[PDB]
Amino acid sequence: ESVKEFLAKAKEDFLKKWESPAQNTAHLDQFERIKTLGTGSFGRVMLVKHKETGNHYAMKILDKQKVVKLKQIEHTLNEKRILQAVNFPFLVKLEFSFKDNSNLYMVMEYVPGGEMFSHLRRIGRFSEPHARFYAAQIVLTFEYLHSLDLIYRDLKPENLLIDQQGYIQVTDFGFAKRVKGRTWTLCGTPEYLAPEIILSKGYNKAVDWWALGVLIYEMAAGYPPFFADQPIQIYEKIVSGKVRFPSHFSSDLKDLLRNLLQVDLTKRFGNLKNGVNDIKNHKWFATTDWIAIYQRKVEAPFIPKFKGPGDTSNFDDYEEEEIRVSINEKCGKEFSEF
Amino acid sequence: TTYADFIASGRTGRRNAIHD
Ligand SMILES: CCc1c(C(=O)NNC(=O)[C@@H](O)c2cc(F)cc(F)c2)ccc(O)c1C
Repeated sequence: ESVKEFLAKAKEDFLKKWESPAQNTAHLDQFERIKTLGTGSFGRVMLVKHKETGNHYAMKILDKQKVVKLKQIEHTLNEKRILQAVNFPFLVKLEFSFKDNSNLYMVMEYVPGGEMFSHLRRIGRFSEPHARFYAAQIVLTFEYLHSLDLIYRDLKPENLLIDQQGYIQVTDFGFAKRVKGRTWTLCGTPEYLAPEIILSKGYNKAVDWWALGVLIYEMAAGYPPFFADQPIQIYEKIVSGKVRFPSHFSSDLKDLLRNLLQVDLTKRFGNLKNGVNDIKNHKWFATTDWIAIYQRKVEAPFIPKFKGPGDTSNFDDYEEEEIRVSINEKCGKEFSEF
Repeated sequence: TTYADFIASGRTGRRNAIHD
């Protein structure tokens, strides 16, 4: 198989970078601040313009002290170490990274089309062919990531950006981890957690395949398979072993989803002897040309409205706050390898 | 309808991750 060999060469390049990560590849003054694109508890994402090239980028700025307070040191180090080492068509690229007295900076490619989340909510739901086009890209991305011993752990429409060709660009490697055995961290988004995560069990890459079932259901239905007003209520629905499907779902889609949203780990698609091939060879994907999807040769169902290289209409507005850089170095030892 | 019940819920906006 040429997929097996593509993956062999992809692991060769990844391991060299994983072992000798790039550090300090730019500095703040090389960038001009334009607008806040997003905010989080320990950081924010800014639209910025690179002075030397005129290129626009999405600069993620993390407050080191807030990362330390939230016990996300190791997760942040994983995120940067992984991002600088990976290379795949459906992943947002890390262009530069650096740190100063106060913050960590990850300069990513800017995807002006916004999150799938906004388009999905506005439209209501995607047709089966539209959902299939997006899902196929996640299938190939997880096959790529998992082959590098990486678990992604944060699949959701909020983390899937739509590029100018209408293809997905996966963002947020905050929970990504290189692990060969099982792992135990309680992390992810309530609607998307596999039962083994909720039940505090050791888990592996099968949680990403469960999250794919949640994503495909949400794209095709317009709502998640398990939802409620509070997370505990969502968890009780996830572990119950029951899923209801809208009447408009095709028999092939329901069959695929029963195999992905499988509470039993020995029966979950992507986790069996055939691995990812049980998904790729499923009836719902019969129409999918996996190589054409990878090559970006398939016509996209939706092309976002292009109104300039640095336009921001596909993103909400946020209060424009100061980027403070202290005169004293904060948390130096904790982020030494960043 | 299930759609109506979702739209009237408090979880139709961008969903935050759990850390703990
Ligand atoms: C604005 C969306 C976006 C992201 C993005 O925001 N990716 N998401 C993340 O990193 C989240 O982990 C995150 C968000 C945050 F606002 C603070 C945090 F600290 C973390 C990345 C690259 C992009 O071209 C675009 C258009």
